Amino acid sequence: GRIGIPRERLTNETRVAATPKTVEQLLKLGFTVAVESGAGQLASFDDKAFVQAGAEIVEGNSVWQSEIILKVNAPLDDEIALLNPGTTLVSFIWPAQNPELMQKLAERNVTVMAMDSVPRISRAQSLDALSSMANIAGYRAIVEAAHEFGRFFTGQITAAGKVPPAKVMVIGAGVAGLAAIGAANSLGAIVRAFDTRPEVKEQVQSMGAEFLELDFGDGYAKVMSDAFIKAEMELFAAQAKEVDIIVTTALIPGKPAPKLITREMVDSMKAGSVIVDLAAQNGGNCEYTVPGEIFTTENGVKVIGYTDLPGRLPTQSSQLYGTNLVNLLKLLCKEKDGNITVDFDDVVIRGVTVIRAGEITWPAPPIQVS
Amino acid sequence: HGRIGIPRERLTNETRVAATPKTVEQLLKLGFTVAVESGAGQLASFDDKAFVQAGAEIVEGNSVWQSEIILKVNAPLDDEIALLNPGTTLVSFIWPAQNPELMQKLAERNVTVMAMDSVPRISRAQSLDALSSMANIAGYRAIVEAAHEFGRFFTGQITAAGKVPPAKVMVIGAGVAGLAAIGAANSLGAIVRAFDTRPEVKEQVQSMGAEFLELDSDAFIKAEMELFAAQAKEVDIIVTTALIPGKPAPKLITREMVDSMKAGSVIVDLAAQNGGNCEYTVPGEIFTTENGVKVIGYTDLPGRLPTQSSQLYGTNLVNLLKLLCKEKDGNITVDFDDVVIRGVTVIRAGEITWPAPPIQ
Ligand SMILES: NC(=O)c1ccc[n+]([C@@H]2O[C@H](COP(=O)([O-])OP(=O)(O)OC[C@H]3O[C@@H](n4cnc5c(N)ncnc54)[C@H](O)[C@@H]3O)[C@@H](O)[C@H]2O)c1
Repeated sequence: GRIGIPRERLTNETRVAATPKTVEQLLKLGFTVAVESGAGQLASFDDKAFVQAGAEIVEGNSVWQSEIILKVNAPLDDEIALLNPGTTLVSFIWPAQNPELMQKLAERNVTVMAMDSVPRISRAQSLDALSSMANIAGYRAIVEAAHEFGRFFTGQITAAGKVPPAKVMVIGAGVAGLAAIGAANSLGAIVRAFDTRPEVKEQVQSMGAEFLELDFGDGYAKVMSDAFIKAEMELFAAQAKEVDIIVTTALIPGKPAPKLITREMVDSMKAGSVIVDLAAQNGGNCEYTVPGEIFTTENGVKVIGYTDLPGRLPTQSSQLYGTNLVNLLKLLCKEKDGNITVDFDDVVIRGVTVIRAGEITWPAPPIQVS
Repeated sequence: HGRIGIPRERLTNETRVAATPKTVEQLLKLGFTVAVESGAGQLASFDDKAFVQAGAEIVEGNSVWQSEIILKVNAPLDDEIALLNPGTTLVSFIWPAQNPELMQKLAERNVTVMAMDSVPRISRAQSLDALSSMANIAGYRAIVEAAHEFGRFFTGQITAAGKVPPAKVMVIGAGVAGLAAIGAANSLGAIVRAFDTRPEVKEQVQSMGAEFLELDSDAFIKAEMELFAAQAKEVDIIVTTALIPGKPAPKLITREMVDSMKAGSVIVDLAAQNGGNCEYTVPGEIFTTENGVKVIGYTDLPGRLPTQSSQLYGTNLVNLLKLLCKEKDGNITVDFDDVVIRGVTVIRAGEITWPAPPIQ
């Protein structure tokens, strides 16, 4: 039962699928581990920290000669040839958005587990890589906003005068948004949050933020109605005028991101304001967003549209993601003997297994339990 | 007469301005008018528009120099000194001890110069003390830079994928900048430790929830180095601020201490402009050690928080002018019986009045 951890080859990727701490965990599961030399370097894990944990260091493509491969990103074209039949690959895959990739992997006679396809159910939280990464992205967004902001986040009284706190608006109070709210509140900002779902109001309020209400037959139809989208954009246009920081997190995989902050709203903001657009990978929630870059408007607003926020917390992201993969493996390897049993009676194994022994098993059916 | 000019700064990479729209409002309340050179506030995020809304006039050329008072951040350059008209009062950083030539050229202009670096450090002068204002910004920004460069959470957190511990931060020197760094680090949720040679700061440090570290001349030096060497193995972030007793910065953190730290640690060295407290520091840069520690040696931390630095510095200048202008009629009066004014006045109508007589 050999687990191989390759170096991530997607350009600019700093994360690794295992850390020294998760390797000790994979050994308790009955596996051995080979890590490719240099794989943890950008996440601050050198070869000898892996050796200290109990892994073997290997060079070249020797790492691909293992029963299981743990990666962050999907194998590139030139890495797919290196998968041997009967190998089990665990990575992000995003099957719905990549039929070309799913074809290439199936002709390799491998089993594939997509970390993006973990069922969003309670018992799967400890394996939920999308949530791990979003929590990191939301914290990091505020670090990125503080770095570009030219004023204090924190209110204080100095001998040279009383400094007000920064005002922060967070749009979307899913996982990334809540993490941004938490970080901004920790820095002493006045934080406001909008989310279309009213159920999240007590979460937001407990983390110290104001839940923004709109002016203004089922819920779905209301949030899609012209009236709601008008009230929502007016809310944002008005907040834009008085806040210093906006974090946007409205992202659904595979769909272009809704433009909730227009050129005109950003144009009305105080100079030196910052917008961190966490939907930049799908085009961004802000019309000024240039994915991969910081764009500064003519009125002096910095629109941050980096799409690799977890990769800018690479040590943390590798540790949490790696822990997600460990927790998946605990499920796969119940008796702790280095043997993967891919059991489709377990709903989470079923949800994540998108290829099995050459046969595409994605998509999983709706979960329905007796 | 009663006109204050706010020039655009000329020093390479200077992002600050000596007034904001807010301080402009206050300067008009003291009976002055205000001319701001176009673009002066741009890098600090103060548009010409905001100055005009505050009641300033925007001027183009050396027009700004045709004012009775000039407020700047940095000392005037040669080609600037020649535009100063006799009887003008210049207020800026000057650093007379390091710049005897500049002092002479300003004197020949028959001007009055108040050096914001020469504010006496007595309590009633704190509202004018530009050095504290900037040290406070630098301590905050140091932590902002550390969090930006650091690859782990500062903030302790319980997640579904594990309980993450908080970063451990050691601050060396708990003066104005170290205290600001302590505060910023606390705000981010870190475990903070601090050392100062002055035991009187102990109670301030402890009241911020930080650990004041204790020891175990030259016996003092080595026990201090020994504490730092032990802490360097346990902590993730070091912010180091020990600077200007009247001297190059003491090397408190050696190459061997940095080589000992966990990979991905950050050192922010705020004493970099005097050669730094850290042996790996490269002034004006980040240097990454072979073992993965980022040693931040920026010497312009205040310029990296330009809006805040301009606002506090500019308020410092308003507070100096409230001293010099008690009647609020746009009129400077220099009173040498007031030791704060005696200290800050380095030239008075063409005569060099620095150094001021000794004080306590
Ligand atoms: N009157 C007031 O209320 C007031 C307020 C602020 C500052 N000040 C004055 O201005 C002066 C300088 O300001 P500052 O307090 O920021 O100090 P500073 O910038 O000159 O130095 C930073 C701190 O590091 C310390 N230090 C020196 N060598 C050290 C070593 N080897 N290890 C650890 N720490 C070391 C100092 O004790 C100092 O506290 C002080 O002397 C103070 O009296 C006065």
